[PDB]
Amino acid sequence: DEAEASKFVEEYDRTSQVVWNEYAEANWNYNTNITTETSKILLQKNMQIANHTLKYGTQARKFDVNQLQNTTIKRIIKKVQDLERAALPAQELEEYNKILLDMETTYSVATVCHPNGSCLQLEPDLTNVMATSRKYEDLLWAWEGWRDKAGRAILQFYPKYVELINQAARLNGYVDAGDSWRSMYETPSLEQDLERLFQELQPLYLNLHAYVRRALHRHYGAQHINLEGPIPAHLLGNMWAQTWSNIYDLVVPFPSAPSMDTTEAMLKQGWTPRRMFKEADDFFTSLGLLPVPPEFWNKSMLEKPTDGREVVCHASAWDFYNGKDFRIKQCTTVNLEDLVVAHHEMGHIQYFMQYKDLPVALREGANPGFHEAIGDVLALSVSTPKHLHSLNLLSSDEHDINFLMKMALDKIAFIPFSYLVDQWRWRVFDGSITKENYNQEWWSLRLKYQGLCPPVPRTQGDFDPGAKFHIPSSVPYIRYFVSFIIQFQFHEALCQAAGHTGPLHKCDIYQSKEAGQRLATAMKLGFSRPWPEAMQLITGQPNMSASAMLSYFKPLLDWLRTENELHGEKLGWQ
Ligand SMILES: *[C@@H]1O[C@H](CO)[C@@H](O[C@@H]2O[C@H](CO)[C@@H](O[C@@H]3O[C@H](CO)[C@@H](O)[C@H](O)[C@@H]3O)[C@H](O)[C@H]2NC(C)=O)[C@H](O)[C@H]1NC(C)=O
Ligand SMILES: *[C@@H]1O[C@H](CO)[C@@H](O)[C@H](O)[C@H]1NC(C)=O
Ligand SMILES: C=C(C[SeH])C(=O)N1CCC[C@H]1C(=O)O
Ligand SMILES: [Cl-]
Ligand SMILES: [Cl-]
Ligand SMILES: [Zn+2]
Repeated sequence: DEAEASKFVEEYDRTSQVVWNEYAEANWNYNTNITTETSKILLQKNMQIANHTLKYGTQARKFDVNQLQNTTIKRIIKKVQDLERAALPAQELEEYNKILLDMETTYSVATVCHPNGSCLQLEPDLTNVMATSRKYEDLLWAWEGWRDKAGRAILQFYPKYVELINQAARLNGYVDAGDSWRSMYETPSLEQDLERLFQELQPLYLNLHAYVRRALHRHYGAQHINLEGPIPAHLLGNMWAQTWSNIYDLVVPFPSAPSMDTTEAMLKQGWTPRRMFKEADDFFTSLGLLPVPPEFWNKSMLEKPTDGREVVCHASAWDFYNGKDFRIKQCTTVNLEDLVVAHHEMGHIQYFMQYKDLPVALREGANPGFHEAIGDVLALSVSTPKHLHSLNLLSSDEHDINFLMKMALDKIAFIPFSYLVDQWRWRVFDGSITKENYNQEWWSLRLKYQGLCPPVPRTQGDFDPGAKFHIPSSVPYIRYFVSFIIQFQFHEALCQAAGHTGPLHKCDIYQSKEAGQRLATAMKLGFSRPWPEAMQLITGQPNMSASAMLSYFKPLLDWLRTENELHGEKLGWQ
């Protein structure tokens, strides 16, 4: 009966703690030291963790969730009925694990070598190149090189990963893996919800896109930039053209109101990775949110190790399910871009900390977008000129439009990219897209949503999606599209809670205890209630809505329209 359901839930949570704890360490030992031994150990703890998942998932399914009074118990047991990969037969489960690990190693150890010299790693050698070069051919070298090395080598692994994860999903009662992922939002209208949100941010993006294309035309020359066509994917200052802030100089609305070189200022002033995470820590405490435990500074990996040992460089935050041990792993570089990433990751840690008293089953984000948005909200305030000037990294209507542009190159530009990744991935999981149409359909979406074309035509053998961490790493990506919309909603709520008046882009919530209180009450819920309840606690209303973001950039939209009009731009790509 009911009494048996809660004994079960209590038994699940305590054994899950221990086992999830042993898994995370082994996972961490591999991530921060990629070698054969750590892999072998990670592969072994995988069987263990699966042995545990099966035992408890099998039991959970013997419960009729319908007969259960307590909703909290209802929801845990229902979640425990999802075995994930552990639904797989033992041989396929061991193959599946091997595939993932092989895909992750492949991605993380890949290099792009000059004919007779330097071999370059994605972080930060290729990343730096993408950000800083303005020579069409060097950009192309790195763009194509990364795709030829990480992309192509992921291709051999992907169709079978796809086969196995779909089988896992069908074995857990889903139609395919994407359906399973989407299910994490508990929102049957998810797809239409996101599509409507995407349509709302269009005038803003089409206008950004056209303005940026006009500037690229001006720097790279008419022969390379068609003013009525897609932008070559390699000129946006970022390996994936996902954020465009690194070409700010080429696009600056008013060079007449020049801005400081932040990276100069950071390096010159003895900024360090440690100091960047310490300032993020300080920002969270200014709000009366939790500080990171001493142990965090002992255990984290906040910069690229010097050992000559391979690591997964891509930033991640780690909950050890201890209530005590929390870590970040980042190959942090000293620039403004990674300052923002350090806040993003610190929002993860803060979320682990707020909900650490919940049962581990419910130790997760209200939805995955919420988990991604926390740190970004604070970073919206960090990124203000008034906050940046106080960090000694910066020094007036002109400056205001420059700021919004800077922010727009980061935030608006990512909207179609974050929409596209899982539009392609869902259509792969459900069979619309086969290993023969992988790359072509990836670029039909790059064109449709982002207005990009590949600068080099793609050939059979290319698997460009394999060149983005999340594909080989099998981490869903819609979470980030949801993150970008909602964080603006959170920022607007927190700003009004903090008493601030007038144009929303001028808000800085540093030290606002009222804002900290809203986020905290929301984060403590973990995954115990459906997300609209947290949405409500923060914003006073239950929906996702693009309105705050439209409102944040409204002055920029006006300026972009005027400006694209007078140059006679033709928005979009025919
Ligand atoms: C269904 O079962 C759950 C889980 O056993 C019940 O939720 C739990 O309810 C207790 C008592 O309301 C909560 O404790 C409270 O929270 C804090 C910290 O523990 C404390 O300071 C308060 O004074 C109070 O004791 C507990 O947090 C809560 N647990 C969870 C995971 O939500 C729930 O009440 C049951 N529902 C019904 C309708 O009986
Ligand atoms: C890398 O792995 C080896 C052997 O598996 C281990 O002894 C060593 O501690 C690891 N290196 C670092 C820096 O942790
Ligand atoms: C910060 C992370 C690691 Se959780 C990340 O991967 N981000 C942050 C936003 C989307 C994105 C990306 O790399 O593309
Ligand atoms: Cl690409
Ligand atoms: Cl997600
Ligand atoms: Zn994140």
